Amino acid sequence: ASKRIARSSIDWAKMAESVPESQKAMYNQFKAKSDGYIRKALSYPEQPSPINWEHYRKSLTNPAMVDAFKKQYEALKVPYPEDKVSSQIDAQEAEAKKEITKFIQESRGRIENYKAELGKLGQMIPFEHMTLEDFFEAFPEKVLNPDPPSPNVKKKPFKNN
Amino acid sequence: DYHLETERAQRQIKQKNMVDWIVRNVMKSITPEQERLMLSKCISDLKAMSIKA
Repeated sequence: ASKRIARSSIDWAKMAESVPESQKAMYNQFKAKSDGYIRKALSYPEQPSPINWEHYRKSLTNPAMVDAFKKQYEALKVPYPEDKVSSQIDAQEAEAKKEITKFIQESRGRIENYKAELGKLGQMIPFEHMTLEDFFEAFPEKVLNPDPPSPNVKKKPFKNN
Repeated sequence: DYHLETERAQRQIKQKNMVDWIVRNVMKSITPEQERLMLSKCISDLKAMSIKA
């Protein structure tokens, strides 16, 4: 065989284009630990050495033992090992799908907010033609009667003590 | 490999004791009449070589 052990893999090229290095440094483990499961996959084929039964027939006076061992070898076939991690991986995949849907929704909301802010700043009156009240309408911090005052109403003339 | 080694060891042991028993029986196989016959045959072979000059 050697199909899904020796001559298959997953494309890591698209994997490295998203990971933010220190945020996803476990990918350095994931590309390496799975490579260990590739390194043992370099070994371990289905049939590592076919048995030359003719050689044992020639090398033994009684070839009935060779025929019996050949019949016992052909009568035994090992199947694929049992799996119990498939349901766990499917559950993790479903939880990932829910979290990705939530994160996409939050990204859509943030994109809509950023596009609204960009459009509002594009549509603002330029500062050359801006009266001091249109500036205070577009920037509603202003300076009010129930507000921390100063003769130089600045970003740090009050409190800060 | 175990079956091959076991059969080869038994064959080697069988060959060794067969050879030793053959040597012992050949040393026990000599009779004076056959000794005289072999001596006469050796003399005849020596005379035949004497003819071939």
